[PDB]
Amino acid sequence: LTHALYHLFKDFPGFQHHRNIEDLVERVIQRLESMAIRVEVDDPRLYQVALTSSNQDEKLARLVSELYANNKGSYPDIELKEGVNFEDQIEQT
Amino acid sequence: ELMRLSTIQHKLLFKDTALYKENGSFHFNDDWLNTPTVMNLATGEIGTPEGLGIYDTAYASITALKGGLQTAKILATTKTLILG
Amino acid sequence: TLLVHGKDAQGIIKQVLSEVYDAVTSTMGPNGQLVMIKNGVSTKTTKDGVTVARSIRFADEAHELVNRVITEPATKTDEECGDGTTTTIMLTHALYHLFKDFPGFQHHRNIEDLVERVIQRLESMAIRVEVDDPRLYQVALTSSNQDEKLARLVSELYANNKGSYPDIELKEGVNFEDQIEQTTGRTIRMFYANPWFAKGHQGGVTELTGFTAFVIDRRIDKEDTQKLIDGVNHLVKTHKQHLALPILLIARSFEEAANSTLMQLNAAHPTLVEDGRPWLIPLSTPGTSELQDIAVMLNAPMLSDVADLTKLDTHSINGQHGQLELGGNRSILKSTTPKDEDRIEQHARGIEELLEGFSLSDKFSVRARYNERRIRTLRGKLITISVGGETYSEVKERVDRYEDVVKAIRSALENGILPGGGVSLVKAVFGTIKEGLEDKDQSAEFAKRYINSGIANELMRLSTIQHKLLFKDTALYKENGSFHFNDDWLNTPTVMNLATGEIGTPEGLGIYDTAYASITALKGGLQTAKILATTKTLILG
Amino acid sequence: TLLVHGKDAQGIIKQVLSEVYDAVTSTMGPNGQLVMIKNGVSTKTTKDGVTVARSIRFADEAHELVNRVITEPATKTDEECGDGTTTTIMLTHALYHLFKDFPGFQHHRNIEDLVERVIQRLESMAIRVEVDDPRLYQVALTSSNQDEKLARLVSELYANNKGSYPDIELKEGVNFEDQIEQTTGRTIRMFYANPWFAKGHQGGVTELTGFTAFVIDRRIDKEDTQKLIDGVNHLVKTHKQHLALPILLIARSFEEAANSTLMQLNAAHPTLVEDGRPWLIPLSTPVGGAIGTSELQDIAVMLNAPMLSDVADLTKLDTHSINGQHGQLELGGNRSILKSTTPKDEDRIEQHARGIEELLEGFSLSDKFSVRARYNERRIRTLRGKLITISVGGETYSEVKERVDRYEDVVKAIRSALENGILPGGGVSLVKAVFGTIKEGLEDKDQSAEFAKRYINSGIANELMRLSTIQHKLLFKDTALYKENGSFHFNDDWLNTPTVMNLATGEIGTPEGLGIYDTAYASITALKGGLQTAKILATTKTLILG
Amino acid sequence: TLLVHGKDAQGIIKQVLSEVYDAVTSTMGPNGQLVMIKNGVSTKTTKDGVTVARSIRFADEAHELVNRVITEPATKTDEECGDGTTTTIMLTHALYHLFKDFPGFQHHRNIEDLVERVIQRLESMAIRVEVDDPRLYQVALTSSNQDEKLARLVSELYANNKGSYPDIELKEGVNFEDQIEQTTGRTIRMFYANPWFAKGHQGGVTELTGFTAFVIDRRIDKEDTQKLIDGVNHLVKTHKQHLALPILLIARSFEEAANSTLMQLNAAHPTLVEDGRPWLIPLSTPVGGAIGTSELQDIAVMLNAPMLSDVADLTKLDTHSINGQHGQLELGGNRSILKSTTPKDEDRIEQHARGIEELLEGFSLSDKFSVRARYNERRIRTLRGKLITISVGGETYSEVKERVDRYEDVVKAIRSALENGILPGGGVSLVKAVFGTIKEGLEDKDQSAEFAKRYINSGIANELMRLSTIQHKLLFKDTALYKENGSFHFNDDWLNTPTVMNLATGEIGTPEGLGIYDTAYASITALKGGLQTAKILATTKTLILG
Repeated sequence: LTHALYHLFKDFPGFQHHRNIEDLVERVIQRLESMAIRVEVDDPRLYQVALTSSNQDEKLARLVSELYANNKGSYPDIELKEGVNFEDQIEQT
Repeated sequence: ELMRLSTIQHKLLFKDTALYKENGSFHFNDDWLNTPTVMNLATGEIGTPEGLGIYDTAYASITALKGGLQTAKILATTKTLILG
Repeated sequence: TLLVHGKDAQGIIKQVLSEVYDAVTSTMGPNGQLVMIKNGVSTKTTKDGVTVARSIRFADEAHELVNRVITEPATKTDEECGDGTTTTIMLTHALYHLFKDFPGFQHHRNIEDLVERVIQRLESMAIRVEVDDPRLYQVALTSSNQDEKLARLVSELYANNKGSYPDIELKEGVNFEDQIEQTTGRTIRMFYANPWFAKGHQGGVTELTGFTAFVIDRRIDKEDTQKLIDGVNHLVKTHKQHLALPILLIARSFEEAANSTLMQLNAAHPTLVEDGRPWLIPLSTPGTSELQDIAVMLNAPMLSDVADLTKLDTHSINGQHGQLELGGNRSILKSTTPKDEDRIEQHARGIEELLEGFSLSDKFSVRARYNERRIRTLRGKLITISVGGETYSEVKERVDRYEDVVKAIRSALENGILPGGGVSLVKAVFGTIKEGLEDKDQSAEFAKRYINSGIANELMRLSTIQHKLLFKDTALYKENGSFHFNDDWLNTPTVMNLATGEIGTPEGLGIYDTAYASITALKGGLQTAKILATTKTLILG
Repeated sequence: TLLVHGKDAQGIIKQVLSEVYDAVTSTMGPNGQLVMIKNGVSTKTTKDGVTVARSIRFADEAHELVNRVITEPATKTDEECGDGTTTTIMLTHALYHLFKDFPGFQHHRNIEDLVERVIQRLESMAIRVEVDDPRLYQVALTSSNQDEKLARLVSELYANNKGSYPDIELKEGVNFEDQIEQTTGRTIRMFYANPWFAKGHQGGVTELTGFTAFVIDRRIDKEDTQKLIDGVNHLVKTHKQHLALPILLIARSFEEAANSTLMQLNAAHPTLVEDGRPWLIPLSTPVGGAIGTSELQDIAVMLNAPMLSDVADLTKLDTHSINGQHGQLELGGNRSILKSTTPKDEDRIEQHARGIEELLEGFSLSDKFSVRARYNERRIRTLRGKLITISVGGETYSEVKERVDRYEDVVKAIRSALENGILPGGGVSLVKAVFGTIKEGLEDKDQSAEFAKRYINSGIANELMRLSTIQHKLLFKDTALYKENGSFHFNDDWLNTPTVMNLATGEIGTPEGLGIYDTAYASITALKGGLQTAKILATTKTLILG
Repeated sequence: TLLVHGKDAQGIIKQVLSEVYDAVTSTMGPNGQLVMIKNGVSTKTTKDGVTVARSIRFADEAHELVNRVITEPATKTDEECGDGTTTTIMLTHALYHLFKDFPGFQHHRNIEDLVERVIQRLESMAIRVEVDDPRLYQVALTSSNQDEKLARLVSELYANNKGSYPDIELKEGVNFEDQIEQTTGRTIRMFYANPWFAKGHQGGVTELTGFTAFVIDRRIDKEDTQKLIDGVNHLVKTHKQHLALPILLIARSFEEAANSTLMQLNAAHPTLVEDGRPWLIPLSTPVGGAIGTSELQDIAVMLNAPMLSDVADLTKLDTHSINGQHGQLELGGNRSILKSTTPKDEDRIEQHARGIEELLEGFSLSDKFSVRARYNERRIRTLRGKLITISVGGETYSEVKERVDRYEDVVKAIRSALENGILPGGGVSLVKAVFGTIKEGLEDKDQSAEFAKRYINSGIANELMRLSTIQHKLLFKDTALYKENGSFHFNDDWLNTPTVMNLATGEIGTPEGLGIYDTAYASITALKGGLQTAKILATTKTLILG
């Protein structure tokens, strides 16, 4: 965006144009801040983000999403350790 | 000119694919704002980001525009470099 | 020799087009700079767009090869109209950047199509000015470099002669004041084949009060020498009773082999010689239908072959008793009887009826304009102005300034008038965008091709270029960084008279351009831009 | 001078071929670029493959030496057909890389034999179009650079004259509109043996209104000098009463020994000379062979001349054999032109034309596509052909002469279309030929054992399939065929129903459906000539500059 | 420093890959050239692919930057297996040219999937050789550079010990002849957690004649520090009577937080210290996963140690659970070695070994070739393996150490032959795998539609066939296979009965007939690693030197 907006300033030179650019871009920023979806803990959209980030893992995206969803009221801090078994083991405290 | 700049990211992501296939370059309209068009690179399908599942973090995209604006303005308005 | 291919050829093209642009554009406006051209051991200092363009040279063969494509089509080929050379180079540069900005064959077929629709609007927007209309003075004032005396005189010459279009010639006079010579006579394109056939046998001005003309079509050489001997002796022997001397043999071209034969044929019959005057004169013309006009004026029959002179009769042969003035440069008719003027006017109406039944696009073509040139020859008066001044150099410069005024006013009445100051192109672009977008039938297609692409918006920015160069560094571009057009400005445009120093409408102030010049600039600018954009290879061998 | 041997010669050859390839191929396609050629103190800007190829020069002698081998055979020698120069240079480049990839004399003899079988498939695949068939319009439209007016007019001229094949000449007109002049006149392949026998004694265009022709078969040299003296003086003395001057001695060839004898024979009888015109004219015809014998028989029938085997047969003649015509003939250094033909003569010509037609009616279907049938059709067309002179017009001088050239391209295209044939355009006919030849050899179980070892297992067959694609690629890259993936690939199904793109309209379909065609002779000769030049370049190891 | 972007980056990568290819490939074949390497003030002259690869250097930083990506993955990281470095560079160069020839992300995702299916065929094709099978001699003969004496001796050592897999060490001898020392002793995968716990407190080789081992499963860190203090002090106080020092705490991993605690616990009881030897030693094993759990069970059975899940289980113990051995053990930083095993202990080990064997007896034929069965076999071999020390001799000093290396190559080859597998050598197995995969996909009528579109019609399938030939070409060029024509070409029949040449003898036959074999693990890993490095090089566009 730096590269993009740098060309916009060189394309409309002079101080009078600059104050117009800066004001319009500022109003765009106020739209993105309004368009933003502040997602809640219970909301099932987290699964879609989890499914994308885990390289299409059906098992992992379900478990981590449930860990957040079940604890409705407290934001869980997660630590990871190299286990021993084939299966995973969870220790909630 | 500002409308042309917003396209830059969508261009770099989905150039050399089946969105820019019918003509020389893909162009947005009034209808595409209600139901956007992308491409899932893993699967190979065309749809809406809401449908397919492509999302970004809001704070990252917002701060990119704010920080991009300030650094752009400085570079545009600099006329002197002191190396001493 | 070397062969240039790829990014390098497109690199050369861009550089040459840039340098030509800068040199030619700086000439325009109130801060119009001056160009200093070397010729031999002298110095010519001017601000004439054409003269600058004609004289730009480059050292490199590659650079010069390109230079002959951007200047020379509007420089060497453009001999009939000098004006609109600055404008063509200007639009070429503009439209070149438009083609580079939207690459690929699919965009190009869209650009070429929209620009073609803009051309159709300008051809419609043209105001067909009348002879009596006072607007001609405003056009005369602008073209004469703000001359109050000259613009008044030339405007009056056309205004006073309401009904006939005056042909104006210029000669270098002797006095300080100007002298006008008005004559009610027609000018013909025929002239002597050889100086021997004139009065005094040395290319003089032969005046006649009777003749019998014959118009041949073919170019005459050594092959037609026998056909002339058979032809001439047939009329002199058989049809001498109904024959007024001299016999005028009008044709396309007379070669020296044929001219020498016709000299001896004059000597063959010495009885018909009156006061030195030869009774047979060959006459050449520099376009088949121009000889048809020549035939109608002098009651002459049209003949395809030279051998057709034998098979003739009293019905075909018609000897006139008017008044003609033959010349080495041109021939001049004077005395035309009411019987002859009926034949000329009827023939003129026949050409006019052909122009009435053509399309609007073909009215601005070479076909229609040549047919109008036919009419004006068939119905025109001759005026000879002898231009004067204080020195020798001041006279010949004033001669050129008169010639620019004549060329401007002729083309003003002929072709049309459009609002000057880079306004007619802005109105045409903004008009065509709005028309296509507002028309709900094709609005779906129009938006996809031009509007959503950004072609429509980029084309609006181009039309502004001329208005910018004319009125930058002035009180229009004072309020903000740059002046921007709106919806309201199309109805009532805004310019500045540089002579006075006032703001108003081109209609109010009086700034106009010739329509044919501005239209040809856009047509020729589009073609040359497209070629330059699409060239990838230069061959120097 | 210098002598280049080894890896450097092959180094230069590769570079020059590369540069010429790039310049000439960039001309092709919808994104067809433009070449800006310098000539004197002017600039010619064009996209014509032949004009680009003719004008490429190099500074180094070694580079220029090679340049005359790749361009000049399809440039300087190719005078009859202008089209198929971009095709030849393209195929040369492709096949050169095929010879380099499979080196050694054993592979080379296998490449040459497979390409030879592809050539045999193209000649089989050729569609012989008829005069009435509307496909000619599509050929006319493509060759005219998408002209709606010109393609309609020229296609009508051939279609309206159903029975006679029109010969079209072009002249620079005067008006804005075009003007057509139709004349019932024939073109003959006879021409002057020596310039002396013409009007003005310097190879001029002699016009005649009466003659007495005699057709000899033999090639005439120093051995027949005595037979001519006995022959000519027999007719001039005995049979002068029933003889219209001049006497035309039509033959195969007149050598300079015989021509000098007949010059003196004209001087022997000065009484029969009228206005400079020699009363005896020898006339040669470029034919050769016993196929070529029957063209003189056509010449004999047109002018009511007797067919004579020997020169000594001129002595034994009579009023029944000798027939002096009183029509109109125009002799020329390039060709002779007949004009005035009486109704009595046209009965003899049409009867002789029917005799050739009846021979074609009683042959097999396979032999109708042969050289024998097509030559016999060329005989008919000469015997029933009309002269048309079109005077092309326009707005300026330059627009006229450019339109003249655009007319000439359309005439050349339609002539060769009816003459030779039609193939599906868009680089499709070569793909169908290769993919056909490989499938035929592999499927044929008799020679499948040998065919697999030579072509299939080697990878020659597979590499040859990739080369046929080259033309189709250059035309339809950067368009909606190459959109779904990185590159378009042909399959088994596409051979039955091919896929192209009409660049004017913007639609996808079959060449048969849309209407894109090429002349068969151009595409066939390009493959033949491209193969030969490729072989030479690949096999050159030495350059001598002295 | 400089930044390289665009066509220059791909320009450098192409050049460095070319030079490394030329330098390493020239080593292979009967006309196998020799490389002369400078080291200090001496000269090493060799035809060893790995040693050539490790030693190639460049002057420019950009060049050396690229050079570390092509060599170093199969050079510095590959410490366990030296063989298959020439092969990996070879395939990298081949597969790089494939990725350049079919550019674009859609083609690339297809190439990667096809090569993946070739890999699956090679893993299926592998012949699992048995100990008694005479084929091992052919493998030994090829790996020893045609040594008749050595290949006989090493093959006999494995063949005579039918039941136990011998571990072989090598030492520089004194005599001209070799001397063999056979010992009934086991090698264990346990080693020191910290160097402090060894003899001399600096990671020495501690020899013992009595111990009491305890096997823990968990990975030990700062969390288990309290559990160790409670555990160790419980046994030292309560169960001291039936305890032979030292106490060995075998586990998965000991972190530095736990090691420092156990150092202080040794200092807590100074009465139990004998001649410097610490009475408590933590011992780690590199396993991981639930497959890896059962290796500690083998460790437990060998030393009569109880299996413990938690560290806190050390408290709840008794005379029935605690068992102190009085054998002989040799602890080490690399590995531990058992020696003295009483007849009572060998009964327990053999009974446990039979339990693993019985599990393998009751599985399907397909699962016998899996990772599960082969790991369970690796368990048995550790539980029943004997130590052999060969002292290699010769005429000089240099001839001995060279013969030591030649022995080590033969041992590595025979170990991996029995372990992983055997494939037909001479670049035959790759050609069989590719031609197999294409034929299987094309012949299978279900997916034939998709398979033809992606691979066959594209020309990927055919281009991949040409690559597999590369190894066979380098080996048997300039010989009587490539004699009849310019180049040898494979067919359908040659897949059933392949054709090579024995370079020692000079005869033509099948690899099965003549006796040319390769280790399966080396050939598979070369294809896997060659594909990954090839992809990276083809898709790199930028070099940062700062």
